[PDB]
Amino acid sequence: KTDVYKITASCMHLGEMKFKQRPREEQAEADGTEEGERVAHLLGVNAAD
Amino acid sequence: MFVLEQEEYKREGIDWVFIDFGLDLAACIELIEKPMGILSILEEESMFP
Repeated sequence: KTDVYKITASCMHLGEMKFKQRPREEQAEADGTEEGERVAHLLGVNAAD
Repeated sequence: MFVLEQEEYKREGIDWVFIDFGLDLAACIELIEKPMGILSILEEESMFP
């Protein structure tokens, strides 16, 4: 019950990951964590990975 | 050990004044005036009897 909803709802969660322009190269890293954490936990994938 | 860590630091946008340490050796690996130089003369000439 919880598991199908856990995998289903991260697909709302993922589009929050707001990359920002840091023009020294253009390699952006995204401004936060919570955005992708609420993805990570519902999956149990290595949070550092 | 001095530079690469900083090449990301300067991009992060963190309060970090850059640290130069004055240890460079780039100007010997390839030729300033024409790329390779010696190798190209060395190669092209050899066939000339």
